Amino acid sequence: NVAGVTLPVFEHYHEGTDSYELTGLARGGEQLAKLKRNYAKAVELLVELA
Amino acid sequence: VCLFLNLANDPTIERIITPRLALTTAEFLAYQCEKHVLVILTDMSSYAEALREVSAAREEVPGRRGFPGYMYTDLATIYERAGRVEGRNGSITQIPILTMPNDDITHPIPDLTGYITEGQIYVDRQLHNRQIYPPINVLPSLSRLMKSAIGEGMTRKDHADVSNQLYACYAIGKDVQAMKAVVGEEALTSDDLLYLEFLQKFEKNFITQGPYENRTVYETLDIGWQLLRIFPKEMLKRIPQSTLSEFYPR
Repeated sequence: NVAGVTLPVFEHYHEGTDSYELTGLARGGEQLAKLKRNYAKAVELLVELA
Repeated sequence: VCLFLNLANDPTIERIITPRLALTTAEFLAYQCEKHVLVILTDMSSYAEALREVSAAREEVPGRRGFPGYMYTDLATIYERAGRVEGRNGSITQIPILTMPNDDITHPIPDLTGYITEGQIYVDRQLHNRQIYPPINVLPSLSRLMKSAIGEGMTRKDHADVSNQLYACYAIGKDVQAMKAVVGEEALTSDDLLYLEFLQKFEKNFITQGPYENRTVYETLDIGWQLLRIFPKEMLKRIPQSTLSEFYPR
């Protein structure tokens, strides 16, 4: 309710599902975790823009 | 206090004689004993009715709205007996009061009174409905002599500017109240909150005087300062800095 009229908005919600573990392919956990964090930020920022 | 009573049930012909008697006695007491006199006439619409009836009995051609054609001349020779004269220490001041049929501002009586007298005072029906006594509406009020009636030496230097500033503050306060009603409280700035608080405090303190509170001019300016204390000095742009450096810090 920005004004007398109402305008849809949305909220990011961390459902909390476990991330797939990457330990078999050269034990790539650290780098994949970094990419996961980067896109975790991107998701929230694009929800705000949305 | 010299009082002239003419009740409703009295004969109608006497209703046109009393103003002349009152004005003659006032002229006597003013220009013969060197007194200052304030004369008041009330319900001049009844005088207009009496003049209409005596004209109708005279069997003369009616005028606009049946009033006599010479009504303007008669009301002129009534009102004007007032003012000051050189060579005398005395004055007179006429405060007519009249009713407006159906709140019709374009009615002949107030119109022809406009072309003689000076300024206009109003009373707002809504403010009466809000239980605020005495409800004098400041917004439409006017005065042509206010430019020179007040000034330096005769009073303090802070009368006209204070009035202009308070007028501006009340106007913007009513406007901000309207805008709050339109949009909502969430959209107000800090200055808008100050404007609303000033409007409420003004309508609670200044206009509301009660029947017996005898505020002098000095106390009135002081209470105006008390209301203006709500705002920061910066928003008070209608008061020159020359007096803000003297009056705001008190």
